[PDB]
Amino acid sequence: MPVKLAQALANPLFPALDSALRSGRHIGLDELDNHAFLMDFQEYLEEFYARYNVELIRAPEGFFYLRPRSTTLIPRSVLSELDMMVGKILCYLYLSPERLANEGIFTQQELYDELLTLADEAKLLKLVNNRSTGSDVDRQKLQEKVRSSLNRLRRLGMVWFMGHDSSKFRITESVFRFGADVRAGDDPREAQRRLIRDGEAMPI
Amino acid sequence: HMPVKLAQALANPLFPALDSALRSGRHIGLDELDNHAFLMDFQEYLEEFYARYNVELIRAPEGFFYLRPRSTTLIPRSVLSELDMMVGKILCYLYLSPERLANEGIFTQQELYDELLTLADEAKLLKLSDVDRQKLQEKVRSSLNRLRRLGMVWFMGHDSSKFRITESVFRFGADVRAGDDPREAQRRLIR
Amino acid sequence: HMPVKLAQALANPLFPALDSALRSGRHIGLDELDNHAFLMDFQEYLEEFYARYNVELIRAPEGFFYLRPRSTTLIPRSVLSELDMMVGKILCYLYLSPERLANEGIFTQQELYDELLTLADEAKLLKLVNSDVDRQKLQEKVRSSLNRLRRLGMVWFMDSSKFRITESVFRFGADVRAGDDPREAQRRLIR
Amino acid sequence: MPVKLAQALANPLFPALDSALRSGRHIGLDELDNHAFLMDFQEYLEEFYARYNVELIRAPEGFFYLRPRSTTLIPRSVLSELDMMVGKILCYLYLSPERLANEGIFTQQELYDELLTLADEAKLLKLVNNRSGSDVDRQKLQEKVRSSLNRLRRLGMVWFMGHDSSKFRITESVFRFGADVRAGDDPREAQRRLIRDGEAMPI
Amino acid sequence: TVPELVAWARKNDFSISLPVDRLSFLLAVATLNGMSEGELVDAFRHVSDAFGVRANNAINDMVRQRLLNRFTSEQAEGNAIYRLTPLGIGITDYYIRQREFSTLRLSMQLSIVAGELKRAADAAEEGGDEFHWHRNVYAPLKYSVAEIFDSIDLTQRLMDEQQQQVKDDIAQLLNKDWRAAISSCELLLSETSGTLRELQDTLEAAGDKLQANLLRIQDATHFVDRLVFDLQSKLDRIISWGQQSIDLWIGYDRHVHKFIRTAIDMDKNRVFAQRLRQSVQTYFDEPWALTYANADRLLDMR
Amino acid sequence: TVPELVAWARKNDFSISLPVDRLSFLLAVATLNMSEGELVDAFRHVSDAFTIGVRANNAINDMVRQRLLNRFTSEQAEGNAIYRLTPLGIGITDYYIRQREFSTLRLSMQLSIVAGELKRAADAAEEGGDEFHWHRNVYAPLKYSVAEIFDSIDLTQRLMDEQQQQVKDDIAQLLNKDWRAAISSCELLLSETSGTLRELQDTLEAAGDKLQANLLRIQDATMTHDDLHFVDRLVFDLQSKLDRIISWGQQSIDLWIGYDRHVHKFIRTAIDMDKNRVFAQRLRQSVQTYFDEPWALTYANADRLLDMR
Repeated sequence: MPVKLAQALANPLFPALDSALRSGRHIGLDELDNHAFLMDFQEYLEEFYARYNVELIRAPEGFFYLRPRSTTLIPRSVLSELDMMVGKILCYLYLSPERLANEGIFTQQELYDELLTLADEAKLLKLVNNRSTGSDVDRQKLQEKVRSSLNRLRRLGMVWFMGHDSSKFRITESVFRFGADVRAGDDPREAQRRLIRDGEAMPI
Repeated sequence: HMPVKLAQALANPLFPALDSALRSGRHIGLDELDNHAFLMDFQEYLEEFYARYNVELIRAPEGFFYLRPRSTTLIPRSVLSELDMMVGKILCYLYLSPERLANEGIFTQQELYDELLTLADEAKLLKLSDVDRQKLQEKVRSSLNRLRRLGMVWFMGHDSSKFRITESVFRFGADVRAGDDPREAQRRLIR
Repeated sequence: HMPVKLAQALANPLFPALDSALRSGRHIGLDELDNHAFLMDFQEYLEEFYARYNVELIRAPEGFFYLRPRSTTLIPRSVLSELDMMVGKILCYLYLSPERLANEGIFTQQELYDELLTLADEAKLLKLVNSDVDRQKLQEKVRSSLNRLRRLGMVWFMDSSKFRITESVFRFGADVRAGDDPREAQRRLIR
Repeated sequence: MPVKLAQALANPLFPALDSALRSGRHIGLDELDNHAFLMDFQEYLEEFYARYNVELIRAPEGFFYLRPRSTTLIPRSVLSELDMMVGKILCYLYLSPERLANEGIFTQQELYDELLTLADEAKLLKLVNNRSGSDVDRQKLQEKVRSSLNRLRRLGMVWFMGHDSSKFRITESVFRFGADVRAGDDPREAQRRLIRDGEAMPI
Repeated sequence: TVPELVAWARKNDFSISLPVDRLSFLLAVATLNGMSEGELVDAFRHVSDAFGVRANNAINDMVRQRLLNRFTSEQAEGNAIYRLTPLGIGITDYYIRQREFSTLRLSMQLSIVAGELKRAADAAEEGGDEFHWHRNVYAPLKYSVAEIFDSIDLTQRLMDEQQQQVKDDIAQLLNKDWRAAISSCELLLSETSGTLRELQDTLEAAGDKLQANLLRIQDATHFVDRLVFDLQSKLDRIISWGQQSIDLWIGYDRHVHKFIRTAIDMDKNRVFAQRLRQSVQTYFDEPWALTYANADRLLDMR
Repeated sequence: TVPELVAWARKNDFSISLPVDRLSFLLAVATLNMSEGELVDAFRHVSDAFTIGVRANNAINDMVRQRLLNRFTSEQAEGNAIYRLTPLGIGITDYYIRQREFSTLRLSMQLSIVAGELKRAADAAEEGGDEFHWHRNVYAPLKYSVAEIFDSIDLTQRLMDEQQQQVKDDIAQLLNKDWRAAISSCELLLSETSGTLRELQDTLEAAGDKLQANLLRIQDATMTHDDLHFVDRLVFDLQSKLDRIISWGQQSIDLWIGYDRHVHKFIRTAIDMDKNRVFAQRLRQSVQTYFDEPWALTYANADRLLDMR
């Protein structure tokens, strides 16, 4: 085993970061200790993980994540379409001037609003309840679900909450991943067939 | 700095795979040889490696390894249902019965269920009707799987019909008084 | 100051009811004797008196008196309807005719009407009311012109069916050209 | 003829004032020159009008007016119930604190409001049209109150302000609308006495 | 221009909607000012109670109506803070503030102004680069003198509020104690007449001095003259409505004495008033009409 | 007291209702500003720029109940009345009309004027005297000059605040138009208002202590006499006002440095990486279009460690 790899496995950071990483946490500039760690020990940390049949990736926007592979030792999971909307949007907010008054902090509401704006309120409902029209109770499940998927996308390291409550939060470069299908200027179908091959995504 | 024998363990082929399973709660018992021997060969350093995740790599008296999460555990934790644990304790009762030496290790889903309805009370079992009785067998049937991913058991051939019990099942084992029948104590622990 | 005879006038027993009637637009004829003569007597004075109220006391050539309001009159002023004046103009044409010297002073509402449809245009006549229903309105409207005129000293009723015409009616008389037959001039004023 | 009377017939006010009086204008504190005139010669002008069978009256509240006798040379007329109401209310507002803020000046609206308050809106309309809550009828009632208000301006009740009819004062003269009441008494007895003295008439 | 402003006003939708709730709340807020988002919510709590989704409704629309300025602050409780805007300040002020008028106040103001305007006139003449022209001549006019002038226009417009008060006080005093309140109301009257007198004596006192130094500047001066003019106009408009108000107040004085003399001195028990009204409804039970001399007008020709 | 005032409010039904219309009307009335006729000519130009007589007397009347508008009845006048604005009409009108007062020269002149008024007040506070000496020499220039000038500086701040919020909004829409284009501009608006917000706070702290110190000599002089409770309450309140001012004035700076920092960060992340703004637009297209062909991201997710009980 190479010196530098071992020296990497020894840093006090490793066990916890490693745990995160294997639970699908994306790692943004927002954790300096960690991100820095990965910056330092990358080339070796890469191998270390490869042994588990998973790639250690640094997205072009600088963040790191584990991208399980065809053969993977560490089980792989996928996000729900709802989470994906929640995310894509999250990336939009990350890229809007809305933020600039907001000083980086958004709300449960701001999200939810921009969401029903840009999405299809109707099908977006058809996820929650398979057939329901204009319902009200069903417009709460859309909110609760949308909270859930925002919570989950926190585990994942997309988004940091603020304070003791769940009401206000903020956004990591990590969300740019929701934009993979489009990042490369391309027919979204092509680029999707591409990401499906490379382990970035799965069809539904 | 890191040990040379730890470094040496980590680069073993078995390791990554095993790391995953231990960390999944699996118990490595004798029935998995390459693994189990590999563990004995490294206990000294591995036991140190897993304690940086604040989890202890523990080896039973009957000689099977497992990772017991501390309160401060840096590894994600989870827990088995009141059912999963009734099932496990029962699997230990089987492992201790003569029925296993006759059957030469092999049991059927049924025998599990039957032993279940006996040593415990049928009330709280269902509490967790004829549809309610099928649910039970579907959730015990699910218990066997949770417990097989944990190395408490192995499925025989093309199906889940018949299954073998590992020695790791001793984890669900009652407190034996040193010179007593592991049966009595073990059905008392089932009550 | 005010002059002796003036005071003497205002103290005359007649003065009040006459003052009232002058100021009412009445013309004091010879048919009111006590009054007429009262008036002749004090004319020099009452003339100025009424000048204070901005009105001229006037005696027509034919020798009757009336109050003629200046523009600046301090005395409320009203005006006669076009139909009042028509009726007055005709009571003059009648006062002149031979018919009067025969009837021995007296005319009927009737003749007053007939000579109105005759010596004037029926058109504007009925036009002013609004037809058999408008003709009666015309008749009744003349009757009530007659009335405004009696109050003015132009007529005396004899019952309102029959009446006498005064000399005061020469107010409604045309411009006499110095010995033209008044008839011609008068139906010219009417036309 | 009395020296003083002659003195007042020869004053530069007399004629105008006389026509006014003879027309029913009640003469208040509001016209200084006039009122001071009627004050100075009051005794005599009393007699001069006497001659026409009419009394020159000074109500206790200070104003003057001509009251036709039973026999008057000067003909006499009588207000309509509507003119009466509108008057009574002219008085009310003369006596209200509502006046103190207005600085002496009211408006057509105000009067109309107060009037529908106190009056019976239902019979007050019966005046306008024999039987009617109609909306046209509610304008007619307004046009009428306007009219009655004009009249009562001629009568000396009210001064109109400026070039328009909207804004107007009120005058002591208005007390006259309350005589039935002003001496505390049965209304019925006081009416019967007001008819006697030729203050009023029955309707 | 003149009609165009309105068209600027319907373009941005500037609307002050202040029912008794939103205003009482604004008033609590300006009571606590003498802050952050939670604070605002606690406030709104005390508001709703005195009578949470309605709290955020309120706050939101209070910022849409630009009564309120808001900043994102992290450390702060709720991640937001709230200050009243110059607008919120004005509205809140008028109510929450004791505006207590004194002549002393007016004189005090006048002094400062005679000083700044003297400095500005003397300096105005002695000639300069455009520092000696902007700093010493113009700035004291635009910033100091005009400003205090609008302080004097404010002070006056407050005095007005006092008059209107004096009028209501006299109205309800009379309405309750009737003949009693007289001495009191004669007092309120005499007094506010005196008060208006001194205000005027003082204004005229310093009126022509300020006008004449303003003039020395006018001569010795474009944007600086267009200033001097408008300051002249504001000093004239001021002295003007300043005498006008005396006259109009006598127009109250006189007339209120006429209400005493007329409406009170002649019904003391205010019985006549009641009776009069009872009679107004009871009228149509037994109807009667007044009579008048109605002469015959003098009929005429045409 | 605190609930009780609220009880004072609903008692007088103080309500200010000024939808876009009444407001535009008040602003016009303020643009010409008189009398009642003029007021109604005005209400004509206003009703028209959008039943005139009645809605005009209605407007006028709820103008005088809400104490937006004082009134005096003048018969000599067209309409038979005249209408001034109450301090309230004024404040509201002022806000939307008055130009910005941002001039450091103005604040300089104001602080000079307070320096004098305060200094004198102090000399005269410590030179003793009758009641008159104090109401005229100490108390007035405190209550009448100094505290009012303080409220004026307080206004200059709370206006400055609204200017910030404007610059924030400008920067927002400028990046929303020209993206990587609008950078130079948003870096001017950002470093310009960090300059202004510096000078206005240098001045306040500069003349900050001098003022306080003199405020103190006075407080000091109050100490010997027991009749002066009014000069005490005032000098305290006055000191407070000056503190509240310098505090918040130091604080608006720290908040604006927050803003500025985080806008440089936006530039570094959101724009420096997507220079033609393309990525974003395409993001949108992909957000509405998503359900036509869905796909989901993948993430490493390990099997949790099962423990017992």
